[PDB]
Amino acid sequence: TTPSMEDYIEQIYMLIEEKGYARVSDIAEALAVHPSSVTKMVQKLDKDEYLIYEKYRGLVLTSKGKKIGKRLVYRHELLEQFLRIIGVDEEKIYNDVEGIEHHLSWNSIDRIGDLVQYFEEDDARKKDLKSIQKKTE
Amino acid sequence: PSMEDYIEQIYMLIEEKGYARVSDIAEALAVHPSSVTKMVQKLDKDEYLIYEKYRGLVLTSKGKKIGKRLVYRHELLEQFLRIIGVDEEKIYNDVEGIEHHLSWNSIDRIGDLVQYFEEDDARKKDLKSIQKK
Ligand SMILES: [Mn+2]
Ligand SMILES: [Mn+2]
Ligand SMILES: [Mn+2]
Ligand SMILES: [Mn+2]
Repeated sequence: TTPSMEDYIEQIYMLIEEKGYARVSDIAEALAVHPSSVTKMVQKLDKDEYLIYEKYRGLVLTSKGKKIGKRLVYRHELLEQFLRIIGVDEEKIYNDVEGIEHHLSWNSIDRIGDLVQYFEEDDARKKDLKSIQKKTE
Repeated sequence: PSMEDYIEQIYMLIEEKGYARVSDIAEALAVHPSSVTKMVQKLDKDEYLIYEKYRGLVLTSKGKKIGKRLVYRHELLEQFLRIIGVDEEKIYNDVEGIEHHLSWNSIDRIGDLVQYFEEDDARKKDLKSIQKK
């Protein structure tokens, strides 16, 4: 799976979890691309069996597509929580996550997963971390 | 991203051999020499380095400033992933991939994280605990 493919899958998954479906035009708007670019990537996803570009129903995900989408949306959310927890400006989080989510091994993602749990488990740890952020003196 | 990789490698080559040859850059980044030459022309125009008559490529004060920074970012990210327990064999490839898509704000916060764990070994142990759980 290429990085741009992961973005589409992430996007289609979220659209269905919200509107209950995913239209080519909704995808092009969300990723800010021309519908032809979308249609092209869709056929590839259809051939790789992540979804079906069916008639009447439209864009439907296969078990394989729901499995991957679920993991990709989870990956994105975990990375956001991660940056948020260590004190990154909120306005800079989405852009950083969108860029790095694709270049991280599941191994790293799981380790980031334990770190997040590490800080959520004891608030006293967050305070210690934030205190070190004031050691810039 | 790719332009940053170049600046990153060039800096390291000079901090090692004391200079950087086109051939050495092509090999480090596993690319064709014709491809490296094209990038060198751009970096030169942008005033990061300079092709000197008989000295190969030399970095300007700007190139040195940027390069030192990119090597630091790379090393910091490596220690970070190592500290939280990532398989050492998978560290280099992840850092190479993510280093270009991280704001300095993010880098600075990660630097504080590494420092957090470094000042108390008890913390690394608690983190290692959750891993087993
Ligand atoms: Mn993305
Ligand atoms: Mn994402
Ligand atoms: Mn890189
Ligand atoms: Mn690097």
